[PDB]
This record gives sequence, C-alpha cells and structure tokens, in this order.
Amino acid sequence: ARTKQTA
Amino acid sequence: TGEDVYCICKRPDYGELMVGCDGCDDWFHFTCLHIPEQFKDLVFSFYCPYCQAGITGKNKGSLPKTLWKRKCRISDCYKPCLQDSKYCSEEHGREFVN
Ligand SMILES: [Zn+2]
Ligand SMILES: [Zn+2]
Ligand SMILES: [Zn+2]
Repeated sequence: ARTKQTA
Repeated sequence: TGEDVYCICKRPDYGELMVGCDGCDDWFHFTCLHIPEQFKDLVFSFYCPYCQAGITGKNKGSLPKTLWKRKCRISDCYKPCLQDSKYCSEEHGREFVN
C-alpha cells in the first residue's frame, strides 16, 4: 500500500 | 504555532515509517499500530482502526478491512509474492534442495 519513510 | 500532526498519537511526521489510510487521507505510524516494521511491503491496502469502525471512512453497506499481501515463502524474505508465483522474484524461486 501507500507507505512513507523520510529517513 | 503547531506543526501538522498525524496518526492516533496526533504527533508530527518526524521521519519514521508510516502508512496512509485509504478511508480517510491520514497517516499512521507503524509503532502506534503495533505492526512490525519488517512487514513494510506486505500491506495491499490499509484501513485505520477508526475507518474500520465506520467513524471516519467514506461508507454511508460494509466496513473496510486491512488487506495483507502474500509473503514470499522463503522464511528469510519479507517481500510480497508475484502473481501466481509463491516467490518475490526469480532469484528466490527454489522450492527443494535438489
Ligand atoms: Zn482512516
Ligand atoms: Zn503515531
Ligand atoms: Zn523472496
């Protein structure tokens, strides 16, 4: 699905 | 006077791993949902607890539920399977030792 990790 | 917040914790996006809900357009931390981080790519569609309860989704009739992908049958891998194939790629397509 839609995932998000700004690292 | 207050940065934008997300998730059930209502804390900002400080760089940790998150999912976006499909009912509402919010984002939720893995740690807040007690979902292990290694299951990062095993989610097909996520629905937050408040959308599965019909509190903030978009239905009205049934309630949306989080769907999980099928993990590659290699015990080491945590990547989703391909179509039909029980493996994430050809590089892992070996079922037996011989
Ligand atoms: Zn939601
Ligand atoms: Zn959170
Ligand atoms: Zn694999």
